[PDB]
Amino acid sequence: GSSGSSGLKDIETACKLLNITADPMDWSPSNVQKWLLWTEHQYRLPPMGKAFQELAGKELCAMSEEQFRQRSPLGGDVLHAHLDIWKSAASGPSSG
Repeated sequence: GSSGSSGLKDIETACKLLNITADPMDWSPSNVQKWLLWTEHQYRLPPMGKAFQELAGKELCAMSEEQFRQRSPLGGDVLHAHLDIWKSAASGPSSG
């Protein structure tokens, strides 16, 4: 039903206090900001919300590591990284 294959089990836990969707490509309207300030505080990253303020769930996932670094040098890789886990789980458990 709701739960699928191991891995995202930890993702949902991050969407509970954020009230967002496990799927990063669905982050809207400005859910991205939530997924940002979340890990941003767990990795001590700078304020990206302003750089991604225009970016959305789809975009973020549609972007590339380098891209995430083009807006956030101190982080970048961090975003595209902590995100992979989401997008990966959102892209179906086996096929998607």
